Amino acid sequence: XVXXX
Repeated sequence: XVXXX
């Protein structure tokens, strides 16, 4: 967290 957490 869409950084890819």
